Amino acid sequence: RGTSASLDYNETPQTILVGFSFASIDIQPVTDEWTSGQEIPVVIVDADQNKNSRADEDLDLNNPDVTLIPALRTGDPFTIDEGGTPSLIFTNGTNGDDSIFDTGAINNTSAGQVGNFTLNINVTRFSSATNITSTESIDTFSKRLISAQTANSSANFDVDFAIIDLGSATLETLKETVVDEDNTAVGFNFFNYDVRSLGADTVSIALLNTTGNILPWVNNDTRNVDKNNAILLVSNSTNSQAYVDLTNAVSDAVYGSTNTDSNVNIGFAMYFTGVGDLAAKEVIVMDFFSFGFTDDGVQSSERFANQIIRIEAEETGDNTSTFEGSLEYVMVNQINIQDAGTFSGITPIADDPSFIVIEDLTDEDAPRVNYNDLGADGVTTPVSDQEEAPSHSGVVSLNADSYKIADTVVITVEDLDLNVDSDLIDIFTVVSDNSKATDDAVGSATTQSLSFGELGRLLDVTFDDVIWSTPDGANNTATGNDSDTCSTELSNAGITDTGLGATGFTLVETGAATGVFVGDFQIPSFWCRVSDTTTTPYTYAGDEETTTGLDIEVNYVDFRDASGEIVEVGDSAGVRAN
Amino acid sequence: TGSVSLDRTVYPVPFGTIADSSKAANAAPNGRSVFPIHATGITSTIDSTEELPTGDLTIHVRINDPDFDENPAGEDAMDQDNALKISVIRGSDSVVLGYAGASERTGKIDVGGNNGTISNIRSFGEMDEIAPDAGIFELDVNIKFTDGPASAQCNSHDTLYTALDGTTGKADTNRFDDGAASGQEYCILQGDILQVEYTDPADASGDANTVTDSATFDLRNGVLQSDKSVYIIGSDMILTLIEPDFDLDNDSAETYDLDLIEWDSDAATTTMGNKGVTGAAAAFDPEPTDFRETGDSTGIFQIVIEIPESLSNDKLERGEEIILEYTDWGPSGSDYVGDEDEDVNLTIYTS
Amino acid sequence: ANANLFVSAENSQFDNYMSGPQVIEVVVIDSDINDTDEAKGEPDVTVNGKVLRMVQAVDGNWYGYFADRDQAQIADSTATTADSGLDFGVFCASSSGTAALGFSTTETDGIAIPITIANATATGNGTQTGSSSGGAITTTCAANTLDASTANGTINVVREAKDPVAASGSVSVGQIGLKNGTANSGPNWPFIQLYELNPTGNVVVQYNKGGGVQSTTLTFDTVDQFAELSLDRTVFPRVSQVHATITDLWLNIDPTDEDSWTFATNTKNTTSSFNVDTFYQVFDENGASGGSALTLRTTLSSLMCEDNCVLTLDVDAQSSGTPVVTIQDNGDSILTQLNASSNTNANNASAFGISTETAKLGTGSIPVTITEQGPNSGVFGTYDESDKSVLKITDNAK
Repeated sequence: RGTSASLDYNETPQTILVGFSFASIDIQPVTDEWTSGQEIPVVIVDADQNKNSRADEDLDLNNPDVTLIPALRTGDPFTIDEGGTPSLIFTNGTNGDDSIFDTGAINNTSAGQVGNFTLNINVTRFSSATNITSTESIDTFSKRLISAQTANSSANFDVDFAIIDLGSATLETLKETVVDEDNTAVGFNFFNYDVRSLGADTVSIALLNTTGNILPWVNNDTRNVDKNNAILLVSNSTNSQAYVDLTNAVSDAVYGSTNTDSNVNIGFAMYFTGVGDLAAKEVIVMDFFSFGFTDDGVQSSERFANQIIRIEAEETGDNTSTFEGSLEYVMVNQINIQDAGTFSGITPIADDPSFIVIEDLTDEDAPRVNYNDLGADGVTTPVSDQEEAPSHSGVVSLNADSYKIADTVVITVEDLDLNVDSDLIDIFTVVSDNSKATDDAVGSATTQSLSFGELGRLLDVTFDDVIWSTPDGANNTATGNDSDTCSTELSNAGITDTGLGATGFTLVETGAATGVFVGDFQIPSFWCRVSDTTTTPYTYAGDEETTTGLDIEVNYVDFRDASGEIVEVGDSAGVRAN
Repeated sequence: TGSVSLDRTVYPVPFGTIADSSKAANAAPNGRSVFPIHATGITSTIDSTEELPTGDLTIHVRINDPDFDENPAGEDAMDQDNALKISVIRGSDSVVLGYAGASERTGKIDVGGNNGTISNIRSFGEMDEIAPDAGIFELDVNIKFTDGPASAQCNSHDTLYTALDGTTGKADTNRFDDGAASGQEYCILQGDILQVEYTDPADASGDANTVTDSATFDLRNGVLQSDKSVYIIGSDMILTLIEPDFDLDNDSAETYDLDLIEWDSDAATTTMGNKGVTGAAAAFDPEPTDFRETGDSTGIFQIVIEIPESLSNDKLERGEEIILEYTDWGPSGSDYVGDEDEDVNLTIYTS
Repeated sequence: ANANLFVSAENSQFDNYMSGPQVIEVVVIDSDINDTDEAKGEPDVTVNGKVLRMVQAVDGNWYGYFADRDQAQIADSTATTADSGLDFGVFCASSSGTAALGFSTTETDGIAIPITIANATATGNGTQTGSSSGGAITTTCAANTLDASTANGTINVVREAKDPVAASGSVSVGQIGLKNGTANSGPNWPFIQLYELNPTGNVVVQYNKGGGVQSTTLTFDTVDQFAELSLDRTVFPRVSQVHATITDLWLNIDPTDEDSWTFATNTKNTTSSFNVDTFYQVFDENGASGGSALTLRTTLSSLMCEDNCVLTLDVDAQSSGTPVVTIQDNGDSILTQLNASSNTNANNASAFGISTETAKLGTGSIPVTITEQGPNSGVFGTYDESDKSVLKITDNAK
């Protein structure tokens, strides 16, 4: 900084001064509150990233010449620096016939995922006859392993493997992120890797457990001490950048070891195809994500979400040092929390990333994006912005106070937290499965029994404080006064609206990101009462009853109220006759 | 010159589950540190489903030192090694729970604030700026019921200890750097003192300084009340419980099991929860499913109950006497949660 | 310039932008040189100050075709079989113009001629397939290269070229000297002149005539800010046609023909080998074969695609068990029900595929086809001229 050069044409010299620029980052919320399923812009202004006045530049992770990238973090991800500065070596050779890279497969079986890692090395014609060794460094906030080498691109040169030693990290270090997935009420593990900088065709990644040294590595034949050394995560994938769901076998393998966790050392092994050359700098990213709750999930200490998010912002113009990005988050509800789809659905690395919120995030816990910066005074000083992510209290209403037979009844739910996507209309549907406690209710067939109630239930409709359900299953054999069962008793009256599931009732969001859901159906003349709700399937009465003179109610369960706690709300109305 | 401030001036005394004691099974606390549900719901001996889950105090510590705000628009941390000390003192004797300021380390509780090597002691870890431009730093630390000076009062606890070190063990040596005296146990009593001291490495004069805040542990007796005396059958009643014992965390709204309350009448005697007589839980239709705070720091819990028609296939009469009973394990009388009990009552009528 | 000079990229709607491997047609229409039996002088036409060589056609109009050098090379590398996908034919050096075409092309970065190489020498015979990275073209082409060619007309990016004026009396072929003037099946016409252009920079086309010059300026940049999809309605009843319209400047590769694109859109095909992909001219605008299906998924980054070259579809969004949308044959595609078992019906979108291309467009992997509404419009649709969409709502939809 401060030094210059001098260029001269036409006997008029001009200085070329070198200087640094102060950066500014600021999240810009479109309206007063950042709610679920809304994209808001993130803007960075740093002239130090505008390295070309005639081109528009992107902050790509994979490019070593982009020195800084914005990052957002929640909970405790397991990044590649979790045990301090790693150690990396590249190698040429071939997989052994007993190697997990040649025998394993991703089929959720110990036979496929769990093995040991053996290889034969031929680096005798390599420079100085040693495996390529690297100088390692780690970004403060973006967590990117940058390895410096001597650039080789010759037709002779080629590498096949990469072995990383993750510093001091052991299974104790890993187990504080990765969950059991068998002894947790709701738990999912995810692995995020980016090795685009290597220009490989196929990649395979395995986690290594051992009581010895990750480096130097030893095959099973020399060291006959451990039953297994490798756990397979990805096998011969064609994507250099992916965000994958780990199988149960991986979580079963991590907790399966009989040895105490402190003695076992952990590390990464990789297999490549088509890496013909190495540049002076290459980047590697590898993380573990975890999502879920434990026990009831009612207490805050019992809910967890571990993830890191990187923003690859884009230059607005050619010579505008302004870089533009967006964030969006999905607030978890009782339905999507049970599905691994919602957690694997987010995009962790992008110009427009998304991240999961397990509860209300305000004050010190508000999501914040950090940007490490080189200032005009020459010292490295980060800049950051945060924005709160509140939860909303839901209301449910019924359009009229009194209904008559065959009147349209319209149900609306005003919960902003139920909007999970800003581009698409959000829809919730009724469950038809006689083997689950969430039958003829709006929710999910997947369910669990917890303190607050049933986890797969979001909305249902009742006559006289009893679930309005169709007489189907195994417990519908009661005939009542006569010898006709309640199901055929309804059919003789021409009624097809036997319950809420049979009207085709669905909750449909009015707009793409309105946060208001509407459904409708028509009141029937007759209905079949549920005798006992404590059995699955329900036990139905033997005689149909008129709906006239009975109250109608709708019940909504908010998984997240204004404080992030479970509460149930409702509305009522009266069915009349003339 | 820095300042340090604690979350609250007064704190509830924390408790534990039956899994903490090695004592033989019993239908009563029997001098253990547990908070059982009402007796009418207890099945033979006390088992995991018949007491409130483990009650661990969570406190928040804030240090207001602008000198650690190097970055005026960016995150910072209090990086000064072991600059914060958290200790529990009872008269002369003291116990130091841990340090903050340095990278987090597995360690043990210190007895008497006396131990030669500071590396042996638990470190809570580096604190974090509440906002990029705030200049204020916060720590969250969890205090269990076993953390304090050794005393004779707690010999009744056949305590199994949570191993702070890497090892798995239930001995006092695993959690404390010094073993307890024979016939004594480590515990918190009513009237104990919680202090935090901050060692500001640069004060207004440019030298070291020590600033401190203090708080007390205490137990109070509960007040149980309703919106009105007389209710029509099938109407909704608002039920309110004032137990300051239960505001363990200020930041969150705490949830407590509804089985704590007793319903006894001519119709039936029941706990109004999942442990009541068959079909009693559905007969009340609670909203929400159980007690809940009316804000982050109120110590006031509310529940909405529907007056039943028929509790146990027996229908209620007009003017019937109804008694609501709550057993406050940990009254003003008790020294620890367990020990003595006090019963608080409410009477309500059908019209 | 709208008096005598016409350039394809001149569109007010898209603000004169051009992007990707697309070819640009320059046409001169003037009454001074419109005769075809007299040897009038070639009109003087330049792009960024470099000469564009113009061939006369039977309509008395002068034609020339150009493209960016690196984009032609990168796109040509995808065309693994000849005259299919984005084939520019064979890449020759600037010096090769005299020996191959019969006239000088020295103020160009390179030329693309529609032949095939029989004798794949290192020097004297050009490059068939192009470079995935691009760069300078150095391989030359000679007269003996043309005669040895075993398949003429291998260019697939220009398919609708007017006939070169014939050799009568003083007049040569195309009035400038083409060695073989059979259009779209011969070795010389059409041909693309390659120019090195500046991304985010202007491109200027000029015509110099007596009494003043006509100019047209174009921008060479990514065009995802002009791309969008529109549906015909908001709410769809049970056996409706789903009429989807795509407008994208990038998708109009051919300036003279109707461009056809085919997509693998099934986002829930989870087979490890499967990927969402894009294919070029798997069909015609009249629903014929029109060539093989060649992968473009890993090359779209290098062809200036910014999130705007990919179509994906989810038939059952809420996973209710009843699929809302299915696919059907129409007049601009050849779709076949590969699972013809009685156990399935026409509501199974995963039971349709393309018969000739089953590796990547087989059973599952819902193939979707779009066709250009006009030779040089940039507006695509799933409807055909009988109003039969590819996408239809299922009969049992909820």
